[PDB]
Amino acid sequence: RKIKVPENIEEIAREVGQIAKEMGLRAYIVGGVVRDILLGKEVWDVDFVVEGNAIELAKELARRHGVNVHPFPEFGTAHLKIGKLKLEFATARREPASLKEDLIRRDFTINAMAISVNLEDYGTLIDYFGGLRDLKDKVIRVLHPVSFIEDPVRILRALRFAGRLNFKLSRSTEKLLKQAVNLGLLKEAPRGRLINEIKLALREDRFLEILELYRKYRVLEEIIEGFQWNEKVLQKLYALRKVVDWHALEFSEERIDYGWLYLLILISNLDYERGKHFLEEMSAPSWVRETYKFMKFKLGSLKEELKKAKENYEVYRLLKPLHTSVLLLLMLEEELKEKIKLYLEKLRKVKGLKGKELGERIEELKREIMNK
Repeated sequence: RKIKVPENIEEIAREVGQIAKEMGLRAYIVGGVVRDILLGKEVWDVDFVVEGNAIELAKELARRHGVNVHPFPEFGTAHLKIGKLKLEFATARREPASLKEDLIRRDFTINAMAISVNLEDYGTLIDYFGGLRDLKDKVIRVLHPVSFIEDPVRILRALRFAGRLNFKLSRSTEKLLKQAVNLGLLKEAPRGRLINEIKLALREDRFLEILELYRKYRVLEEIIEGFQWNEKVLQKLYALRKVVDWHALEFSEERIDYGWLYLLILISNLDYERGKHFLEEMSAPSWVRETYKFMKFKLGSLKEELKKAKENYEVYRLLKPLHTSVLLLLMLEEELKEKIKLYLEKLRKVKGLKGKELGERIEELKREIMNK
């Protein structure tokens, strides 16, 4: 089968094939980028695999376009940018290696396809492992049965792609995933790589769906010491999605990385020290780490103070110093939700004295307006 290369990639794809021929090599667009092209997505980050010296191919392309190139000899890879296109060139490897050997070592069939950019078969979809069929059938399938033993981080990755795409695990892939979890393989996997994969998941639009898969396959219990699911936490996550969707819609210029809020709710029953340590392990942003500390130490008192607040100005005074994240967390409390909405939609928009005495009188005049 053949596809047309997307118009924004076509000129470079053609040129890469031409240069490859000049060098006696072959080149291919590979992997997640091919998946995303098949899913009809606009792609600006293009990954190539070269059967041969990828760095020398990249350096020649870069020379012709007058751009900087970043070589990595120990990995046989190079990176460069041409206009809006970010390009990676990698030498085929079996970890000389064939394209097929380079593809069969990847995680799932839908991520293991290639597009030839070579002169004689330009645009050919190279699909050795049933990737197009698994797209059709909406299936996440490993390339070989020992895949999760070989790299248990793929357990988490499988669930990220399943949740992102609303795909199911293949029947055997599901058995393999459950068996790897049960055997303890996830618990023993390289910590840093597991953490990196959770960081990727929390960026996903469908993070909540991914978390439901995490729950189904009992993965977080293997990773976060002392973590347990319960119905309260689960229901809070669904309540949070409604709040986040509302905030993103109504205040588009004030969006934050909402995925971290789900994480904060997830770990909200951990002891503070372990939660703090986990967020540091995750390299969480300052606002996330501060919101977590606030959640544990101060939010209880604040919820009560906000409840007791009778006039709008008091609500305003209590909410004014808070990061957006704490406001959205407060909206999970049904009795507080409308006070937060009022602050966000109305109260915060209210607009020879010197120094603070000037500020005091301004705050007095504000108080009169807000309470009306």
